[PDB]
Amino acid sequence: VPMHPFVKALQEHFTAHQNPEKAEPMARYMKNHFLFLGIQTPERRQLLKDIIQIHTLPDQKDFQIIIRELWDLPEREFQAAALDIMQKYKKHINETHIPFLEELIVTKSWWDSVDSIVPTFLGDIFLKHPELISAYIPKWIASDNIWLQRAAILFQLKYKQKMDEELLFWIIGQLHSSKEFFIQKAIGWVLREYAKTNPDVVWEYVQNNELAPLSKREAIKHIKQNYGINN
DNA sequence: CCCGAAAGTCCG
DNA sequence: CGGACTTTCGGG
Repeated sequence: VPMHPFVKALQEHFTAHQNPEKAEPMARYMKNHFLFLGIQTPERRQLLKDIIQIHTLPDQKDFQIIIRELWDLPEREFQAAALDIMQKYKKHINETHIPFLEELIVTKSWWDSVDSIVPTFLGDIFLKHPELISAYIPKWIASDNIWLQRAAILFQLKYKQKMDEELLFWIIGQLHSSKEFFIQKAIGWVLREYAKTNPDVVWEYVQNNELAPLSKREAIKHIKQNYGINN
């Protein structure tokens, strides 16, 4: 069965505007894990907009199908476009889509896709259905997959006052010994971000609990100004 | 415009 | 390590 015509149209239109010269450093920026067409975000969004203006957005019944097909295409701009498109179907996404989102996190995985999926899409779902957190987070933490572990750390990134502190610190405690850069950095990020809401709690945490040096210094990047740096 | 963030390199 | 910088993107 052929590619969805929307996807085919997107693929034709992107490919006609490819830039091999830009593609090389863009691919190097992602450690050469992916082929790139060499289209940066402002143009990529306009090209998508063009295809929607002509073909209209596919019926929601094809939403997951479109995302999968784009996900399977080799160049990274198609996963970036897939995430743009998924945003346009946001009001159709609910708790039943968590396994679908899991699957996106663990395929073609890198910080660009996972960071675009987790604090927004998964974050919003677990905010509305916090009782579902325990059906997924422990599995993610225990998995061999560092991107699921990073998802467990970052899904609360934007929660601000809705942050479950006990949960956040429990998750960090489970992952604080990881030697993985993307885990240490995620821990640093989520603490740095939460410190913008509750600096005292983050400060007390990092001064009294083991963290990778990277995690700690990223966490207190800003709030160290408020407490000072002891001799 | 600005700032802060993911990364990234380069250097001691 | 960790700081200083390159850098694209999102969000005032």
